[PDB]
Amino acid sequence: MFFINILTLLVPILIAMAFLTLVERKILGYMQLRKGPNIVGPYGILQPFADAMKLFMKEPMRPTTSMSLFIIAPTLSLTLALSLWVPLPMPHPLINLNLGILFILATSSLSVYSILWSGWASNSKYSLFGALRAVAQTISYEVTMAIILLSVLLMNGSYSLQTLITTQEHMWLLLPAWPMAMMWFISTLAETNRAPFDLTEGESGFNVEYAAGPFALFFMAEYTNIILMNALTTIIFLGPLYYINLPELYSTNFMMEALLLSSTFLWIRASYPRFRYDQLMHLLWKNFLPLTLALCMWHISLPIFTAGVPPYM
Amino acid sequence: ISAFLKNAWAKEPVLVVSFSVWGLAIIMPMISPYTKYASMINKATPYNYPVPVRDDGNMPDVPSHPQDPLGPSLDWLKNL
Amino acid sequence: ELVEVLKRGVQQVTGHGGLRGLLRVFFRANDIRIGTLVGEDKYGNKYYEDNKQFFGRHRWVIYTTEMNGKNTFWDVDGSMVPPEWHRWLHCMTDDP
Amino acid sequence: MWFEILPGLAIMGVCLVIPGVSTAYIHKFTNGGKEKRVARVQYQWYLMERDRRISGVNRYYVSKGLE
Amino acid sequence: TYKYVNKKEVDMKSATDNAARILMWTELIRGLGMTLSYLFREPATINYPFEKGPLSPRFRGEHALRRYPSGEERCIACKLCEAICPAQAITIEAEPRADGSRRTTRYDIDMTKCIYCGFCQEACPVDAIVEGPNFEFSTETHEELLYNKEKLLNNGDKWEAEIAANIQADYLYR
Amino acid sequence: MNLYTVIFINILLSLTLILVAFWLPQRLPFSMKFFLVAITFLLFDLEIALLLPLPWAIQTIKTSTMMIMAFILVTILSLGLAYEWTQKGLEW
Amino acid sequence: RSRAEYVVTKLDDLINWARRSSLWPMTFGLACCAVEMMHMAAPRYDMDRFGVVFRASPRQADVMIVAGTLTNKMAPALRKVYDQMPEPRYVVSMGSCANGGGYYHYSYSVVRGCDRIVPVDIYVPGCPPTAEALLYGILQLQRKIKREQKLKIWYRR
Amino acid sequence: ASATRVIQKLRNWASGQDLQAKLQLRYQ
Amino acid sequence: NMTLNFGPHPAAHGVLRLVLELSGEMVRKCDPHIGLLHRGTEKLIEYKTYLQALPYFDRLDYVSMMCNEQAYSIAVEKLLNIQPPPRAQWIRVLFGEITRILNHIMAVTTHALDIGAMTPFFWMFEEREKMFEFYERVSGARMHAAYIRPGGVHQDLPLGLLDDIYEFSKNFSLRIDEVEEMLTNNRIWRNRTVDIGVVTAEDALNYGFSGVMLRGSGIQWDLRKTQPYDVYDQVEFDVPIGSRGDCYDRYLCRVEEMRQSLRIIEQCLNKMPPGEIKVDDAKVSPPKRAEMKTSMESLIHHFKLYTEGYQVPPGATYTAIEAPKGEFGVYLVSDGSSRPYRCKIKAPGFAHLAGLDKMSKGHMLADVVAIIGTQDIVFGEIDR
Ligand SMILES: CCCCCCCCCCCCCCCCCC(=O)OC[C@H](COP(=O)(O)OCCN)OC(=O)CCCCCCCCCCCCCCCCC
Ligand SMILES: COC1=C(OC)C(=O)C(CC=C(C)C)=C(C)C1=O
Ligand code: SF4
Ligand code: SF4
Repeated sequence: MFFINILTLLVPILIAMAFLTLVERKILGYMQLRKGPNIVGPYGILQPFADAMKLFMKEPMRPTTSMSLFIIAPTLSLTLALSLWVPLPMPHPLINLNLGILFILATSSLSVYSILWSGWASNSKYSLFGALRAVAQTISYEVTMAIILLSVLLMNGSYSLQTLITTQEHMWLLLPAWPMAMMWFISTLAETNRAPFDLTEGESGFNVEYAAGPFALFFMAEYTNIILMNALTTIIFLGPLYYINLPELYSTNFMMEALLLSSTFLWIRASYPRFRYDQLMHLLWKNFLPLTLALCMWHISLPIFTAGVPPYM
Repeated sequence: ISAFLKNAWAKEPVLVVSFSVWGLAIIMPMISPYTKYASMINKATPYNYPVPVRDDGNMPDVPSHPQDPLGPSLDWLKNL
Repeated sequence: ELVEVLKRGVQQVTGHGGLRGLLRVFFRANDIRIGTLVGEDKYGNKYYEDNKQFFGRHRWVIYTTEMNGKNTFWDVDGSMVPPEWHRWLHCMTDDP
Repeated sequence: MWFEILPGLAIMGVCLVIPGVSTAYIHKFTNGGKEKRVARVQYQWYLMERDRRISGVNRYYVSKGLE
Repeated sequence: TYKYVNKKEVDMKSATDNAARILMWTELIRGLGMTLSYLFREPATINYPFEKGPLSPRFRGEHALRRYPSGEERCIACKLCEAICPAQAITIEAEPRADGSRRTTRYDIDMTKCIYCGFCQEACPVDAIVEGPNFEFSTETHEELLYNKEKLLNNGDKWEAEIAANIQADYLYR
Repeated sequence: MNLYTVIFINILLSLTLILVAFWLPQRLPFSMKFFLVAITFLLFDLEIALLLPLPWAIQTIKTSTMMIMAFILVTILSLGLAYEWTQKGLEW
Repeated sequence: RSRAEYVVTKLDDLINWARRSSLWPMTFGLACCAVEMMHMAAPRYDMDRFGVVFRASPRQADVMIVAGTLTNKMAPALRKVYDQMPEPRYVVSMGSCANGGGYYHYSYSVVRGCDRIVPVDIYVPGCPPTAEALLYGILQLQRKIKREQKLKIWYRR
Repeated sequence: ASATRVIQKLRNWASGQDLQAKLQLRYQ
Repeated sequence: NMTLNFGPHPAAHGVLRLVLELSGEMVRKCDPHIGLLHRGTEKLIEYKTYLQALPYFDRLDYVSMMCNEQAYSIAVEKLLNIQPPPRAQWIRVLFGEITRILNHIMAVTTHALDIGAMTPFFWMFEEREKMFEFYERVSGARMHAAYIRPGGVHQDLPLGLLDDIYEFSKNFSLRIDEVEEMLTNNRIWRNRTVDIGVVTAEDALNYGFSGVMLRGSGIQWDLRKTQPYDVYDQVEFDVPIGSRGDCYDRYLCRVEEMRQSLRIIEQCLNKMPPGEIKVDDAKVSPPKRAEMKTSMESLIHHFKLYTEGYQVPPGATYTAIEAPKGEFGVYLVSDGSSRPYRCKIKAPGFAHLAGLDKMSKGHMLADVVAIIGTQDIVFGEIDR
């Protein structure tokens, strides 16, 4: 069985990953007074499969550049992103890990390399610099991203994502800790290099030399991430109702909240101009990190003096 | 000084909030009707087996059924 | 309100003949809408105009298979429409 | 109109519920009709394995008062 | 008359108002509302093959040479269509046809050279060369774009009915 | 193991895709700010690592010392940040 | 059927459908015919609807639309970018200024056509070739690709 | 158009002004 | 400062070999390269007659298709000492303004696309589209019309255009308003635009900026109010002057002239006179086709005008209008011949680009992208 449970949890996500690009090229469209892709297939349903086939057939130019790295970078990007769905506790997780959120934080952190490796691998004075933008911002946003989670955990009692289903049986962790949700949402927007925070590759990064199959793999990775991070928002802060008798209403609402917050970063992209490179770091180190570190202390104090220290386990 | 706080609340409206929280977390613990409970509620939680002592005699330790009225109680935890 | 919206969608689907007929319109155009048939030209072509739709889409032509024996059912071409009916389609002249 | 963005979403949603319903029924079918026990601390494993050693060769098999 | 596009107390009410604008991103939410609003508007796109963007009678489009109803081609080779073409596109050489009349042996519009100004439409005294409505004449090979008298006369015969209607609508204006 | 099974499928799926890709279609270090940022990052990372045990340490019987310690760590690092914001630091 | 002929043609078609449905263009935007393309990308005549992406870099671009005069200084670049695209690549010349020389054909700084610097597959005519006309031209590239039969020639070679 | 009187109100509320008066669909 | 040869497909109108030396992400020096679109427009005109050189002007800066044509028109009319008929003047101001909107919709929305905001472009390109249709139904071409000729307009407006240039105008405002709710106060547009490329007032006059770029710095100069051309004198509009000149302020100015042009368009529709649209001197304007087909003097005048030309009296003039980008001027030296002798086109843009160096100093790569946008550089006018 376990193998079947690996197809499910992977394919299903890959098929959904494909349908996100479509729902991105149509929701951005209607917002901009245009139908979007509807001519290939019915209502554009076959559109994601079509360019996938075009991308794989076109020559992996491999310009030329250091090869191995040019092929480790996309493989790593898809591998880490699809891997991070292994522990997500949609209802029951697949591989329940006692230190689950540390797994998600660590696996995300590793993706910054793919950007670094791809940038060095293309032999471009200019592309090399582009990777720097992403690698620097990734680790930067990672610092507030991690502290925001540590505040959460201390009110959850453990690192296991499964505990939050029992923590959020009466109220979402948005009500409490909303100030961080916003700061988790903005950080989720940075770490998926989506719009407000997509200086990288705005013009000026690590796809510059990447075409056909390599382009696709990161590509796939980004979009799967786009979902995963949104899904982590939909478990950590928006806690879907859980009934032990019927486990799927948890997944049904997880489905609904994930799609809406995934819709939100699509909506954010069309709505906002891109921030400047330093404007972006100015936000995290000046605007958010002092807010996060202080609210981090408030979340070590809220438990103690409100005699609410969370139950381990 | 009012200005030092009225423009710093209009412009720079992050560090103000930031510091404010830093402090409020540095105060509530000191002054609260529950702070004491944390060290108790966590102290009470029984994780390691409670080994019983020999009854040499003249002791207030609950003998036999732990249900004996003697000993520690967590009714404070109950109805908390 | 939306129930009338749903009835309009049902009538559009039933409008293109049978299930197979709308599937044919569905695949080649990707748009389902019902309009009065202004004319059918001698090269196989069918033209419909709806006053309610906005200026860009109120006049549309549904192209027909083999208008000069070319297997045109899938490779639809703009030039297929005849010169007489070209101006009606482009709104050069209101008269059909 | 905006009606059309729904087709695509439907195929996303349907592909995000499968996983949650799937993982949560391939557990209740590969663990004898009962949620897969979660061994987080040594004691939960012990009772889990003690139970294995208790009967048959699988934990879900649960011997009762009639044993 | 001039106007100052951007030419410009601190009260808790004011400040608290301003701080909330920075802290909870109030104006950013305003922008999201605008795009959500259009998402609900009807899209303006047209099915391109099925529905065509409207072009009125003066649209210049593709060159054609007209003929008199009787069937005699209108051009009488005065060759001022060649004289006023800005791009040097039209090349005309003529000789008296056996009838004794004056006709063009070769009339070649190089469409790649032509910039579709529509002056030739203007200049012709008999109005033999007209800007025809068709704009869809994209060709696989460069040679096809060069047009001799036979292609233009054939183009004229195919689109004569609409060309006549278009000239009918706009001649009073000219 | 259970995890090992999933992960190797994960690498296999990606290696399969890259292969298909190839087989089917048959220097200025001006920004020491860049470096600076990155120095900060680990100092903050390392700090996180010190804060990471706080979920287990919450249940510590002491409590007073826990918070007294944790508050001191967060405050001293934040001051580190503060001094990053006093000189020409963090201003790239 | 299993005759390998019917096995192949079908496969080729699939390949053609994928490339022909999703053509990602890149617009050098020389001159003005670029404005008439931005109109295509715009709402009346949505290019995306057809699968054409609004923008793409050279690495990921299937078709290059040369809009505008290809002046002698820009001529070395055009080539570079044409040479920096994938193995299945195509060029749609747009504008009389790039089909041939256009008003500026006799100038000393204008290449008389881009097909002297890059092989051109569809020539879209008109000084500002109408956006509908470009769309017609992009659609004719789609019929050109549909007819291409690469694997059947492999099989019969 | 064809707002149905509820998509129109979401449109008006989100925009903050009446698009019904100045529509994107030109009509006769 | 490693030269990055940042440029061609970049974020410019196709051609900007903007070679730049950047210490990391800071720009030390910008040396823009030009001529990637030089095509010979100035030499070609010497070999063409006045009427066959009119189509070149539409191509010089084609976002602003017509406004450019008005500058040559005016210039050729001055040399002939002929002036258009009253209706033609209003037309030119009607389509002159419509064209300004078209340019500003281009400049503001294309500015945002480079910045990263993409929805404003699609919103306003639909409005643009609708305007093009005016051009087409008046000239025949969507852009590159050739409608404004040296002696007035070519053909009267179709019977019904004015009404539609009303419906549109009646609504366009809301469309500008929307863009606003998305960018004027975006918490982020301001940052990338505010205090970027500030140009002093004295420096703007010194480098010959002459456009919004001057107006944005607070210098009050609109050639349309200072030196009225056509009937822009009979209308009433407010120049949108700016202070704290920077990318954001000038932008606000361009959104404000979009607003003021709707005020000028309204009037033109309200007060356009009955009359002829071309001078009655068959000497300068071609005879009506009914007349050339029934009157001998008209054929002779039609034949000579189309084949040979105006035969402008010998002289030279520099006439400048207020094209949407800035001062567009034609210095047209002319011998008595029917074909010009010289026609230097002053391009608002040759001066603006030059300023890129003095504007983008100590700025990041993204800043350079913002500043090229705030100059509305159309390489056709710069390269000519
Ligand atoms: C006893 C009580 C104890 C607790 C006390 C709590 C006090 C009240 C809460 C205080 C903090 C509230 C706000 C916290 C988050 C915002 C922090 C912040 O200041 O944002 C940074 C930035 C500021 O904007 P800027 O003008 O650049 O900076 C001015 C100052 N330099 O803002 C930005 O640039 C934002 C850019 C966003 C780009 C994307 C926008 C997306 C918007 C839609 C999504 C919104 C979030 C949705 C979340 C869904 C659920 C997760
Ligand atoms: C504001 O400047 C720009 C143009 O002119 C409007 C372009 O045509 C182009 C070419 C791009 C397209 C889609 C024509 C670019 C990139 C650009 O930045
Ligand atoms: S002008 Fe009209 S008639 Fe005279 S030659 Fe040119 S085309 Fe023939
Ligand atoms: S063809 Fe006409 S439009 Fe295209 S570039 Fe040359 S001139 Fe400008």
